[PDB]
Amino acid sequence: GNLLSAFELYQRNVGEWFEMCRDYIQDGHVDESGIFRPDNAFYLRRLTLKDFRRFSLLEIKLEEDLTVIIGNNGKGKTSILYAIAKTLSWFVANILKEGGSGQRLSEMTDIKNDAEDRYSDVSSTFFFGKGLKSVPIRLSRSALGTAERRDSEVKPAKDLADIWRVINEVNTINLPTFALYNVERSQPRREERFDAYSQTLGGAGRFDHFVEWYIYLHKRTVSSSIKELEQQVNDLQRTVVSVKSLLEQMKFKLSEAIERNDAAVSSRVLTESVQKSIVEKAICSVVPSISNIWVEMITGSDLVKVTNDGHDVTIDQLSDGQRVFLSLVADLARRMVMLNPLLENPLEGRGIVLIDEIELHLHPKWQQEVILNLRSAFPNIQFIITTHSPIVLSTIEKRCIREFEPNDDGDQSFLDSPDMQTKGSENAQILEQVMNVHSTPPGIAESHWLGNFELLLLDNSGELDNHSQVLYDQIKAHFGIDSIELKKADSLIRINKMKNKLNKIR
Amino acid sequence: TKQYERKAKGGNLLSAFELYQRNSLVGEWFEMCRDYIQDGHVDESGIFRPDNAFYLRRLTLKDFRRFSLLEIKLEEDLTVIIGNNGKGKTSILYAIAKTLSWFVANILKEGGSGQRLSEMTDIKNDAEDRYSDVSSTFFFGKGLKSVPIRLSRSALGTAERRDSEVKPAKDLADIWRVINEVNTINLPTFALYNVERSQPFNRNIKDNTGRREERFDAYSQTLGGAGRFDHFVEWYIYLHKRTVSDISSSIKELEQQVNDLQRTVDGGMVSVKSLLEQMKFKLSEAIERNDAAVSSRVLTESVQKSIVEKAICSVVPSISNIWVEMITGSDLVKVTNDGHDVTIDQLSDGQRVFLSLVADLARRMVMLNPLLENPLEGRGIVLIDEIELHLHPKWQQEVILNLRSAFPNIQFIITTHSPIVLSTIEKRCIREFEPNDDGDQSFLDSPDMQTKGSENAQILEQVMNVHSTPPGIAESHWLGNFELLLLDNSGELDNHSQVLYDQIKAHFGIDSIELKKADSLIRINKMKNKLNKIRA
Amino acid sequence: RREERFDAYSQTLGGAGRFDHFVEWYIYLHKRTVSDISSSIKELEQQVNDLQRTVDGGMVSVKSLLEQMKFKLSEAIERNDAVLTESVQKSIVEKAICSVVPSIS
Amino acid sequence: MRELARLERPEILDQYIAGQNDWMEIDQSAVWPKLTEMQGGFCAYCECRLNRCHIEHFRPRGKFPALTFIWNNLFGSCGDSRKSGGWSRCGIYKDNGAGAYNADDLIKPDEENPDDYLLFLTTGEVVPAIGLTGRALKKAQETIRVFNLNGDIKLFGSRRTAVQAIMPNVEYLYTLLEEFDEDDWNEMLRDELEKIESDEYKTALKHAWT
Ligand SMILES: Nc1ncnc2c1ncn2[C@@H]1O[C@H](COP(=O)(O)OP(=O)(O)O)[C@@H](O)[C@H]1O
Ligand SMILES: [Zn+2]
Repeated sequence: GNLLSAFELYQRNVGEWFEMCRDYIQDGHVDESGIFRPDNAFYLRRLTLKDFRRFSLLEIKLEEDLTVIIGNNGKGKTSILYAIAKTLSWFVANILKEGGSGQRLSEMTDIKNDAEDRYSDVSSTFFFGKGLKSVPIRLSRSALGTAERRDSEVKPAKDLADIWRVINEVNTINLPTFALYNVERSQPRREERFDAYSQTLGGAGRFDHFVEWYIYLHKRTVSSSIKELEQQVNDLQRTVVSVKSLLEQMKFKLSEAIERNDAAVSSRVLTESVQKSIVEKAICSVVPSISNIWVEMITGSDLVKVTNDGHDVTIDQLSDGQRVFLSLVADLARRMVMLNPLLENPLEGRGIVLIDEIELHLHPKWQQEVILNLRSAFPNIQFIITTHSPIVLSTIEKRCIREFEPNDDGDQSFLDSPDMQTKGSENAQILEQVMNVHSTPPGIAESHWLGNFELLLLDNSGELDNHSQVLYDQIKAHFGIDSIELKKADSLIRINKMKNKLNKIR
Repeated sequence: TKQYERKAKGGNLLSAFELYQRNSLVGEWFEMCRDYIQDGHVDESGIFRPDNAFYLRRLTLKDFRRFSLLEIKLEEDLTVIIGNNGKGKTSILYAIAKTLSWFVANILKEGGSGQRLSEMTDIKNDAEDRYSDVSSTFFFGKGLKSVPIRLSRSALGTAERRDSEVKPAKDLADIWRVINEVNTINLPTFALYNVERSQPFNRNIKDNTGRREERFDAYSQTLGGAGRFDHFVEWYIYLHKRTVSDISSSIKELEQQVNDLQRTVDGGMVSVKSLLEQMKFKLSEAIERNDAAVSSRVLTESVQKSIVEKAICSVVPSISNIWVEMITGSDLVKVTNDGHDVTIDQLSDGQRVFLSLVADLARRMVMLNPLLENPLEGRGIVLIDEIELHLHPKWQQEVILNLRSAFPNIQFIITTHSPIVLSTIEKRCIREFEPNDDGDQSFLDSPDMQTKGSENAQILEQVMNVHSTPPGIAESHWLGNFELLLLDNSGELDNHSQVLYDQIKAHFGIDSIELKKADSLIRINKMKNKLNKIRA
Repeated sequence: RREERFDAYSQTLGGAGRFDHFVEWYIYLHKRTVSDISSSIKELEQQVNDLQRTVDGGMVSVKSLLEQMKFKLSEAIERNDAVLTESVQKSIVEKAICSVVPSIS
Repeated sequence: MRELARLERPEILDQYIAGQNDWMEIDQSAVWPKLTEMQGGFCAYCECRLNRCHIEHFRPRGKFPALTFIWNNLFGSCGDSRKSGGWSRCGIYKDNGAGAYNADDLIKPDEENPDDYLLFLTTGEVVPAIGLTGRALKKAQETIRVFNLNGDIKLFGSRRTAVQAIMPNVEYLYTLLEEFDEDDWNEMLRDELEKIESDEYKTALKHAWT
C-alpha cells in the first residue's frame, strides 16, 4: 500500500487510484474508548541537528504522543522547537500552494559559532503509516561569506503536501494541524478553511484574537432549503414594521446558504454554532478551574464571562497565566475544527503542536493540572513541549521526558529519559533526581544548622554541651517550636541519649 | 529665624535648607545639607552605608481599583508580595511607581509634575465617596523621619475636588536638585521592571546623538516597566570608543587647527575668517564639555566600564565576560556565555531578560553615584514583577542573593509565585495577598512558617497550599492507601496489601523512595506487633 | 464611559462634536434594550401577533416560523417577568434625527 | 563505603600481560562474577545499586601501566563511560572531574576499613570521623573530594532520603530498650542489621542504627 506510487499513477492517468489515496488518508477506526484513530498516523519520528547553534551533533527520538524537553537555561530547548517549526513550514507552504516555499536557517545566527565546516543541518524524519514509513527532510545553510553553498533537501515534504493538497481539491479531506506556541504568546473578508494555517508557526495563541472571534461567533449564532428560504424571504418582504428585524435575519440566512452552496468543495466547513460548541467544550475540558464560558450583552457592552472555581466572573478577572493558557487552547481548537470537518469530533484530528515553556505565568496550583487533559482533549496530536517545572513533571511518565545532563558542553549525541519515574513522585525528589537542584538552598547558613548540630552531638558523646545547646536554641528561635527542623533536632537528641545510655550499659 | 536655626542645629534637613535659601553662615548651612546627604560609613563587611537611609515605609490605598482600603508596611531592604491574584499584586506596584514619578520629575526640573491617577480606571467603581487616594510615607534619616505624599483623584461632577498633596516630595527632591547644582552629590535610583521586560531584542542600534552620555539620562523611562536595554548598548559602545580613544586629543588637535587657521587669517586670507569662527566655537564647546564633564566629577569611562562588567558577570551566572568587538564598521557587544563567545541576540530569552534588568540597573547606578568607590552601593527603590520569569529552578535559588549582594542599599519590592525563591527569604519580608470575591483586602500578612532555609515541599504545602504530590494522579495515593491497608489488617501483609505493594514496586521501581517508605512501614508495624505479643 | 452622564460635556466645545461617541452610545442603548425580557416579551408578543395575522390571512408557509416564535415567547414568559429609561432615550433620539434630517426616515 | 573481602584471583588475568596487551582486548564478562561476589551488586565507592557500571582501575591505566591486569587494583564502580552522558561520581569523576590528586592518600576499601576514617551523618553528609589529625584527616578529606560523595546531588539526595526513611524505626527501637530485657533487644538489633546487607547505602544505614 505505497501511497506515493498510487498517487503517481493517479497523476499520470484513475478513479481506483484516487480512491486508494483518499482511503489511505481518511480511513480510521473508533477504539474501545470511543476515540477515532486514523489507520495511518502522522508524526515526527526523529530529529538530527548538526553544527546548529550550540549543537555540534544532536539526535532526538520523539514519542508519538508527548515529548517533554527539560534542562537549564541555554541548553537549547527553544532551539530544538525552532528547528522543528522551520521544517513544518515546508508542509504548510505546499498544502496552501503548489511549490510554496517554507522558512530557512539563518546564515548569521543558526550556524554554530566554532563550526570548522561552516554550515548547519537540520534533518527530520516523518512517519505516515506503513505505506510511507520514512519522509526525510533536511534544511541546510552555509555560513555567510562561504564560497560553497549547501542545499536544503525538501522534495519529500513537498511531495507529501502535494498529496494532501490535490486530493483535498477533488474531495474534501481532513488535514493535519501544525502549530507553534512560543513565549511571545504572553505579549499584548470572511473566514475560510485555510486561514487555519495563517500564522500557525508564529503569532498563534493571542487572547485578544480569541475574544474578538468569540463575540463575533456569538452575535452570528444568536437566532433550511434555499428555495424554501427564498420563499420565506419573499413572503416576509411582502408583509413588510415589526417583522422587519425577522426579514433581515432571514435574508442573512439565505445569503449564508447561497454562499455555502456557492463555496468550493475543498473549503467545506462546520456551522458556526457547531464550531462555537466544540471550542467551548475544549476550553472547559482543558483549562484548570474553568467549567463554563459564555458571552453577555446585558450590561450594554460585549463581555466574555467564565465560571471560575464555581464563581461567574469576567474574563478580565482571570490571572495572566490562565488567560494565556485559555488563549492557547482556544486557538488550537479553532484550527482543528477548521481542518477536520469530516470527523465526528474534529479535535481527534492529526497534527504536531509545539509549546515552549508551558508553565508560563502559572501558579503552582495550576501547574499541577495543565497536562492532565491536553492529551485527553487532543488524542491524535503529537505534543512537543518544554518546561522548567518539577510540578509539571510530576504528572508525566518518564518515557515522555528528554533531559539534558547539567554539564552538557554541547557535544553529547543523545537526549535521554530520566532514570527515576516522575509520574506521581514527590517534587522534592524530582528536583534532586531529575533537575539536579537541592531541596534546601545551599547558599543559606540556616540550611546547614541541623547538619552542624548533629556533628556537635556526635563530638560530645551524645550529650547536649554548651555549644550544642546554643545552636539548638538558634534552631528553635529561627524555625520555631513547631518546625520540622526542631523536631528532627529533638529526635537526634533522644536517639543519641539512648545510644549513649546503651554504651554505658557495656 | 531663630527657630529654624535651632531645628537646623538639631539636625533638621528642611530647616537647614530653608536657611540656606534665604541667605543666598550660608556656607555652613550648605555644608550641613550636603553632609546630611553624603555622610556614611563602611561597615565590617567593607560595604558603604549612608548615615541617612532613604526607603518607602508605608503605603495606603483607599477606594483604589478593587481596594476599599489597603495598608502595607514595607521592609527597608526587601519586601516580597505573594498570592494568586496577580492583577492586584501588579496594582500595588503601579501605585508605588506613580508616587515615585514625583521624586524623579522634581529632581530633573523645578516644579516637575509626576504621574496622576486616572478618573476612569483608578477609582473604585462602587466607591461611595467617588474619589481615590494613594498615600505613601517615605523615610530619610532621623532628621526627616516622615515624608508623606498623597495622590488623589475625584470623579467628574463631584461637589468637592480631591487634590493631590505632593509638596513634601517636591521639597525633598528640591534639596537633591539644588545641592547637586552647586556641588555634585550621589542621587537615588528609582526603577520599575514589569513582565514587559521580556521583549524581543532589536539588534540594529542607533547612532550616538550623545543624550546617553548625560547624567540625568539615568532617569529616562526609569519607571516605564521595560527599562531601556537599547540605551545600555549605545552607552556601553560609547564607553568603549572613548576608552580606545585619547581624550582632549581632539581638543589638542582642534587647538592646533585653530592656531593654524589663525595664522592663515593673520597672513591676509580674510575668506577663511568664517571658518575660523566656526572652529573656535567647536573648540570652546569641546573645552566646555570637557570642563562640564570635569565639573560633573564623573568617573572615567574605563572605570565605569569595569564596574558594569563586573556587576553583570557577578549577578548573571551564565555570563563570565562581556566586551565590544569592532567588526565590519559596526560595533557588536559580545558575551562569553557558558564558556562560548556569542552575540547578545544569540542569548536564550531567560538569560537576555535577566541580563537586561541588571545591565540597565547598573548603568543607572553608575551614572547617579559618581562619588562612591562602588557606585552600586548607592541608594534607591527598585520594583520587580515576577522575578522568577523564565528562570530555571537553579537560578531561582540564587537570584535574590545575587541581587542583594550586588545592590546592598537598594530597597527591593518584588512579586513571585516560586517556592524556591521563597526558600531564600525570611518570613518577615513576605506579604501574603489573599483577597475576597470583591478583590478587597484590608492588611497583608506574613506567613506563619519560616521560609528561609526551609524545604521547598514544606513551603508548597504550608505557604502556597499545594500538595507535594499531584492529587489528580492515582499513583500519588498508593502509598497512603498502602499504609491504610496495613493498619486495617493488624500490620500483616494481606492479599490486598501485597497486590498494592507489588504495584508500587512495579511502577516506582525497587530503589524508589516510595518503596523504601512502604518497606519501612512493614518493618515498623511488624515490630509493633511483636511488642504487643510480648506484652500480652 | 459613554453612559456616564457627564460624558455629555466631553469635547462639547471642540468644534467637531463626537459622532463616534454617539454611535457607541447608541449601540450601547440598543444592547440594553434588547436584553430586558419584558420589552423583548412585548416585542415578541407583537411579532407573534403579526405572524398569527399572516397565518390567518392564508399564508400557511409561515406557520413553522409562528410555532418557533410562540415557543420563544413562552420561554421568555417562563423566565422571570417584569419601563426601561434606555428604551425611551433611544426612541427620543431616533425621533429627533428623523424629524430634523429630511432624507432619513 | 564498605570494607570489602577480596579472596580469589580469576583465571583470565593470568594470560594477559602489561605492555603488549590493552584493556580493549580483554573480555569484561569474564571478570564481573568475582567482583559481583566481592561487592554484592553494589558500587565500591558510593554503595549505589549497580546497573550502569564499569570495571574501575583504582590507580589509573595511563599513570600506572604496571597495575593494568592486577586483581587488587580492579573494582566495580557505578556509571558508564561508553554511554553519551555526563556521570559525576566514583570512577568517572576520579579521572575527569577531580583531575589532580595523590593516589596514595585515598581509602582503598579492600585494604583499609572505611569506618575509622568516614562518618555518615543522618542529615545525609559524609564527613571525617570524630578525632582525625594530619594524615588520616587528609585521606578522609580526599576520599570525600575525589569520589564526589557529597558534591553529586543525585547521590547526596538518594542517600539522605534512604536514611531519613528509616529514622522512625531507629527511634522506636531504642525506646523499647527499657521494657525489653537484653537478649530480646540484642536479637532485634541483629535482625534489623541483617536486612541492611541487601539494602542500598548500607554504611550510612549502619551508622543510623548503631
Ligand atoms: N550560533 C550559535 N553558536 C553557539 N552558541 C549559540 C549559537 N546560537 C545560540 N547559542 C547558544 O544557545 C543557547 C541558547 O539556546 P536556547 O534554545 O535559547 O536555550 P533554552 O533551552 O534556555 O531555551 C545559549 O547557550 C547560546 O549561547
Ligand atoms: Zn558509585
